[PDB]
Amino acid sequence: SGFRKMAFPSGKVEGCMVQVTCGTTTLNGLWLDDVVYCPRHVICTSEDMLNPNYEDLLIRKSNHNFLVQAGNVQLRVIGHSMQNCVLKLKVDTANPKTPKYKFVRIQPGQTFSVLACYNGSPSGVYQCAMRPNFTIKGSFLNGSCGSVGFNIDYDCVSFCYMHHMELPTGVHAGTDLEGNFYGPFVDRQTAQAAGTDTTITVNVLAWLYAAVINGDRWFLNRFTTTLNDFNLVAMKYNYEPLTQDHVDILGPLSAQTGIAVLDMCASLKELLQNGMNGRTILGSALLEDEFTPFDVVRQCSGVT
Amino acid sequence: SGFRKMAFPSGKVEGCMVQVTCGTTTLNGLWLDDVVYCPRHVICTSEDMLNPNYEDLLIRKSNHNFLVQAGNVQLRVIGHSMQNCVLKLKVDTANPKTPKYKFVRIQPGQTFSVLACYNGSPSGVYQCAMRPNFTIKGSFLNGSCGSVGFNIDYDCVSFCYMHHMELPTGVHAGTDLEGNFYGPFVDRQTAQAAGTDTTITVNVLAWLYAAVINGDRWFLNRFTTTLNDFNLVAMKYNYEPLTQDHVDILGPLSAQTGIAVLDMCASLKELLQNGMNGRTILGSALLEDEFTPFDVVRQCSGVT
Ligand SMILES: NS(=O)(=O)c1ccc(Br)cc1
Ligand SMILES: NS(=O)(=O)c1ccc(Br)cc1
Repeated sequence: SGFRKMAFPSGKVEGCMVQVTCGTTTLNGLWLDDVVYCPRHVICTSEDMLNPNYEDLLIRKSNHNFLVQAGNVQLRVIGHSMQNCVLKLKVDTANPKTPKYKFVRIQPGQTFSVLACYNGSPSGVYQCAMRPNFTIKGSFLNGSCGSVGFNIDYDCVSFCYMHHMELPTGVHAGTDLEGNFYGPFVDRQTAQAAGTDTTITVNVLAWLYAAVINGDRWFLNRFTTTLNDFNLVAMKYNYEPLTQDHVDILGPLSAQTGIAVLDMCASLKELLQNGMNGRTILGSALLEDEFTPFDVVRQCSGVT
Repeated sequence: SGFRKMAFPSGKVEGCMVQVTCGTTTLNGLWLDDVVYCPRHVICTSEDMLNPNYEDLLIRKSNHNFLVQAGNVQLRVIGHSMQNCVLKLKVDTANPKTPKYKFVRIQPGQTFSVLACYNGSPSGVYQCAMRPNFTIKGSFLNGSCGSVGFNIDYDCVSFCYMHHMELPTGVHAGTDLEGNFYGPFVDRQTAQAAGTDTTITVNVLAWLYAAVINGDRWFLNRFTTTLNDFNLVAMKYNYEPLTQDHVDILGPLSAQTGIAVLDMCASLKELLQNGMNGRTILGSALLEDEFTPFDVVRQCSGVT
């Protein structure tokens, strides 16, 4: 029993973190096989950051301009290319600790673990979601760029995020491991505003199920609703629309608890309209939206 | 910027987790040098759990009755002893991945990372505090016993907790790595009630400082207070008393923010009396008490 915001064990990813230096800039790289992945803005002077032309800045860089350090040993760079907003540095040595891995582009609402690193050294691990506005709310200081987000399926690390930048509002933006930004963000020191940070409805419902499973039942009401009726209230409260695909994903939690998805929707509806009234659910005074249905099943069943 | 509930990277501890089996019971063990540490209740039939005499149950066990598996290789048990509520199994092989480590008994309010494991396999990592009633609010299913709590000081893992049991209220109790329970709990399937789960005042203040540092300033008020005046309000709200030792520990956050500790106390005083009024601090609708002053400094400076 009990329900915690829980990150994947970080060991497999710790074994992949290196320090990348280009001139005076140091950030983090991901070493998989004989490639080190890092944000391309490693090549920028903070002067360059204001309006960088990366192709032109890259002409001025050779393999030997990229200093890659793994623990306290230097890796030989024998090649470099730009793929979208990431640099791929070919090194002469395959990472001996390379796990089984995939690169995956996640959807908004998908959760992942971040191993926050500085100088290629892991400092902490926390759980995030891709926000509906394709930002994440991370914890990232200067030097943290190249820190990665991931999921683990048993022994396969799916890398879904690389940290690139902080918006002036102090929310975070980054790429998949093919270097494509989540959302409309660019690696340029220019004012970029995030859209509406809506609540991930399917994630709230999953967490309401997690609450019932852990004995927090006070919010269970005597009502049901429909997707359309629920969605009208959702829209008004800046909740994401719930689709039948969401209802299907919630099926196993529905089955385990004997609470129909639309009944739990009607409970959430009343929580939005009535508020918490100073009560808590799983030790929270607001509705948590950074657990997926899969996260709740995983934690409430004990997958390793 | 941003502020997250952040666990230590778990890699160093992942390399220490083994499966321990005694008869039909499987739980987790910690393998450091040539010793495997596990909860002594590994020797109990759930029948035994109701009123176990561990010395008497242990007479019936030999070295060969303890099955220790690390990955999918069996370790040879060449010795076993009971120290308080843990078994120490001497094995013929020093753990090659043994990190630098200490065993430490933490104080209430101290935070730590838990690597939740099942069958010696890590499933997740989360951040906990030792509650003032010497319980923790964890996430632990059957098979999770022997899961450990830890802090990392650079390359030295301080092990502070081993998971033993769930109280009927679904909060958690365990030992240090010398097998001494935190609080008055015993490894017996008998009704045990926790005392008052008070709020860790010094931890709330640290997190209020973390909030100011990250631009959440709305709760900063025009008042100050004294330790005695603050403590009267604290007592009424089931907050732990604040001592000068707490004020001293908050000094560096005081210095960084230019907010005197007693001023921040007066802000917290108003938050207790006035409540949040539907506002959030660092994305929370209640006052967070599972960050220590040291945690806030570490995250707000970027220690690795
Ligand atoms: N925090 S900011 O000045 O908006 C900024 C945006 C993008 C980059 Br890449 C670097 C800095
Ligand atoms: N959950 S309980 O029945 O109170 C319990 C207490 C202690 C042990 Br050790 C096992 C079970």
